[PDB]
Amino acid sequence: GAGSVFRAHVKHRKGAARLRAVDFAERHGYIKGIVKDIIHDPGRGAPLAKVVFRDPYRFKKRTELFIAAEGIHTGQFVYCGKKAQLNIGNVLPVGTMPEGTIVCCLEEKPGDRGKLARASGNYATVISHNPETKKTRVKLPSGSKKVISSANRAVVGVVAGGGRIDKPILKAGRAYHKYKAKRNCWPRVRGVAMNPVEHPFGGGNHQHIGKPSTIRRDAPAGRKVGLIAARRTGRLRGT
Amino acid sequence: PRKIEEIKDFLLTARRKDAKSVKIKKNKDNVKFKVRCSRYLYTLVITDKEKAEKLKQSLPPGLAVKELK
Amino acid sequence: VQRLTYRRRLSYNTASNKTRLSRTPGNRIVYLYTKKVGKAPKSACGVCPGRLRGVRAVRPKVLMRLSKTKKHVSRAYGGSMCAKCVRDRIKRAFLIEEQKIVVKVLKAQAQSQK
Amino acid sequence: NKHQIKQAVKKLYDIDVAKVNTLIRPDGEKKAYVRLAPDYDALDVANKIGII
Amino acid sequence: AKRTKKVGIVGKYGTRYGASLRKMVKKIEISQHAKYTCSFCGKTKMKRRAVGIWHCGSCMKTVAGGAWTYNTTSAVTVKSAIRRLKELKDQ
RNA sequence: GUGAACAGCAGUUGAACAUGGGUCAGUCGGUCCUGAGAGAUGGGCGAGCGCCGUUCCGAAGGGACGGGCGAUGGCCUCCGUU
RNA sequence: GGUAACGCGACCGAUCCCGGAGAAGCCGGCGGGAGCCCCGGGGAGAGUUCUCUUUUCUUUGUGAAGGGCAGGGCGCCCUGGAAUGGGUUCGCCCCGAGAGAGGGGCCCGUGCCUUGGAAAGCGUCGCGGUUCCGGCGGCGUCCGGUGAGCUCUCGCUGGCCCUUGAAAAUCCGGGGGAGAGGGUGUAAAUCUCGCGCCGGGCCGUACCCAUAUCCGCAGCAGGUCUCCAAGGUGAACAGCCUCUGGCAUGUUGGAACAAUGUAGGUAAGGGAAGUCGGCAAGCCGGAUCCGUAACUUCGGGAUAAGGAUUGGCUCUAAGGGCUGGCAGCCGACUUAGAACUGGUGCGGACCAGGGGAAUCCGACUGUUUAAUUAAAACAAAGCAUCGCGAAGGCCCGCGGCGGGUGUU
Ligand SMILES: [Zn+2]
Repeated sequence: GAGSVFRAHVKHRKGAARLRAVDFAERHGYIKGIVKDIIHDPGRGAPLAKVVFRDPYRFKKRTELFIAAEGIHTGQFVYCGKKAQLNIGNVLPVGTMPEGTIVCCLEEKPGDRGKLARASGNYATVISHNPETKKTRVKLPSGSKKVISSANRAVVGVVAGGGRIDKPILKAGRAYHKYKAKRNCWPRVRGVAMNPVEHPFGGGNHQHIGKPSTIRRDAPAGRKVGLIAARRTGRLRGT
Repeated sequence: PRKIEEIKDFLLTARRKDAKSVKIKKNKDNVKFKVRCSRYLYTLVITDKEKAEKLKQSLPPGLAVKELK
Repeated sequence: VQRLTYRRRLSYNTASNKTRLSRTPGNRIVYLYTKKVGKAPKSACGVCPGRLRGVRAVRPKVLMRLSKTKKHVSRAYGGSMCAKCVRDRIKRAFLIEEQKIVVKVLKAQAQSQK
Repeated sequence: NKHQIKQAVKKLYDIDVAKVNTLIRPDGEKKAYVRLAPDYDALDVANKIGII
Repeated sequence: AKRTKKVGIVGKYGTRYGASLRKMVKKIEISQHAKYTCSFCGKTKMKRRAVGIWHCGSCMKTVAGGAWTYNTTSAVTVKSAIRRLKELKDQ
């Protein structure tokens, strides 16, 4: 597959939740907005919420989409800035907060308005800070510690909607509508049952593999199917 | 269509400039006067025959009077 | 049994096709078109789901034909916000204004001491 | 047009027109229906031009 | 009278999809069907709208909470960590 | 009106042949708009008919409330005026 | 005008800002209002009338447009503060953040009648024009309560989603006061109130919608997108007989009744012993009542396995609204019991379960080689790991910071 079939179907999902534009009011000041209402957005598992601000130069009722945190209510004043206090639901730079702070919607670089760790029940943990040359080590939920230049800003708290994948799938009738809403790649067919003229692992009379599933990283398209550069396999023993 | 209640409003309607043609419907125990204005057909239901006979003489002469059968 | 037929060219069960039954003066049954009716206008607060009374819940193209007092009611914030939320905003206005007066008195005392 | 039929009849024959209703035949010709006022009779204006 | 012996809200499913799986799912299903007490009013009116959202009947105030439950133990520990960091900043 | 051919025989009849009539809207639908999608064009690529894209590197509002100054139509009074 | 929901007749007002309709999933239950049906009496037409029959059937009113009255919903504001806990649904929920008791008030009213409107129309009887004539005259165009009857619309409430159920044109609603108006009257401006006058371009409007007008070489048993849907029998939009409407047996007619073909039934006695193969074919069949094992993921088994009953005529008992512990008047269907009696007859034609115990595979609903295989095939609920932090994971490409994943 290349496209136009396996893509995710996005019709009722309108827009994306972006972080507020940086200025002097986020550099060396703070400003207050209100929480209008929260709603479960289609497509995304985590719900969104309307946060109404105002422009300091203009007079249009602005609004901003943020990820809804766990344990928050509507009709609440949210402060944002460098000089803001420490509470749940507050975006602030990393150089002001101390170490060991559970944050989400983190930026890998200052300017992209929030990319890292903002899915359903995910948060990156700041390990330690560095005052000289503005460095910060942040452990990602995978386990790797990334170095961030401490110019970005991030909200406080975990994302609402945690523990969604703990319960197994009840029935294929629910699964068909869920994957029909998400993306049309649910009838997963085995490559042995597939034809050998298109899929490489097909062919033969009996149902057998007969070839090593490990594959080199340097491989062209069509061949690159399977465990991609598998160091080990089987049951994970220990860590 | 609309109904004129009083005799004075019916006279002021009949003395208008755009009065096309009035008609008289003679059924039992009632005399219905129907004047044809531009927008509505204004009607007057009189249950008293003597008052209707007086009103028929009280019609102005400059109006198309017709007794519908 | 009135085995009726079509009158227009639209043949399918369309949601735009809304008719009603009525008796003709000619002693026969045929449909008549129902006019499209909308909902009552909701207040601009949002916290109160109770819609306003005294306003004809109708298609809003009729509002060009309606009169001024037929559109809006003779009340402050007429046809935009209910009087409960209006007086709640007035109470919040007076309490936050008196709180700002108390903050101004405390700021004057802070400038008097230090 | 329906007003152009009215102006074309009013310029030539000098007669008033109430309304104009037109169709198009399947043979490929337009068929109008000119309504006359009752002061000028249609049979009389046909006898003036000669047709019957 | 006594309706069932030990099966509950999964008893409408019946013989399907195993016993231990339905026994595991039942604890989440009872927890989501049982409404919780609000903090503003206190009445048991918190109705489950969707994932990560809760609607109140009395106060009519949307509260963005957990997916299946209302408040998680992880959220309690996050609130305690925010309290500890606030006290550490205040000194 | 007709009886050359058809209606698996049949026909005076028929969707058969030839001359003519027959569809009338301010109030009925299209016309106005957008959805899935297509697509001109800034820009760039391509020897080449042409290709990517729907804001994407752009000198992107030809619209308008009011004030002043010369001029016209109706005693330049007031308005469409310029 | 009123404490108020709100109303009356016009009752100003820019840029800009805000909000609403537009514009929203499915299902279950309940209530109200209409249409079509049901009945008694009264009228106009006909059939039955060897016999009886107050018998049988056709029929009995009103549009758009303005207003009033019913009748519903009220999460709409006041007098007052309730646990010995109250009002209340088919079900529930609510309540010192304000229940029951009391007064007003807006929203929809398609039900009633009034203007439209009896003039028209439907019949009966007579008078002409031999005819051309919205011809002419008399009478009717009713009196009432109901019903889990069928259909439509509206309102209330709950459940389901790891799925949250569309955008655009359009309009008025709300703050807002820079400006336009004037000196006491025939004031100026302002008019969304009742009016009066003139027009609203262009395109199409005929027929069928199917075993003769669409497609299949054709009067082609095939495919074929939608609306309207009487009475009895009956739980039934199931099956059968009749009402309205349609029809003259579908590329032919007559004659006798050979064998062998096609579709049906009936068959003394045994009852799968024939044949790879109870394959085909046949039996049981519904309702009520009693009653039910092995194994078990305790949910299924199960209608387990099993038994008794199935008419006519004529009675008894039980369950409701209105008015003034109490009496009268209107009453619509169900259930239970008894005797007489029919040639053992009764789900008298239609509808109309085969089970019980074992072995192997696959959980199963579902997709499937148009046209030889529907299954143990696939989709599959669960589990296990591989790579990747946008300077990259994968795919496409001839190219442009190329596109998809990524609205991530
Ligand atoms: Zn609360």
